[PDB]
Amino acid sequence: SMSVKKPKRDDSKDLALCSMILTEMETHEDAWPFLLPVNLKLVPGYKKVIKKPMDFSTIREKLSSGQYPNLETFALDVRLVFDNCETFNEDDSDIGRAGHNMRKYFEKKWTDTFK
Repeated sequence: SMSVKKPKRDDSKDLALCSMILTEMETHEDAWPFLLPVNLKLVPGYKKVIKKPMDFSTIREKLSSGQYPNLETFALDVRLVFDNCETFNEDDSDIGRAGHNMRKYFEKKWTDTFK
């Protein structure tokens, strides 16, 4: 509350560390469904169904241009990528499997870097 603060957690490396995680997600062999925005002209149903499209290249541009206020807003966009994937793709599909794999990969790196 006013003039009452928990001890200050060092957040000065968070930007660099989120960048590193994102590089690791970009270079994973199962990243290919997620590297670029879904083409809304060429994928019927996407535009109407997926209210907030998100992809690694959009996260990278937001990250590089100071559009994440803190590391939690960064995590919320990464998770959005996978939540969108689960919304639109059957679990038993190459893309559906890719999303589950990448979400696992991300959640481990997140825990190990920050928790």
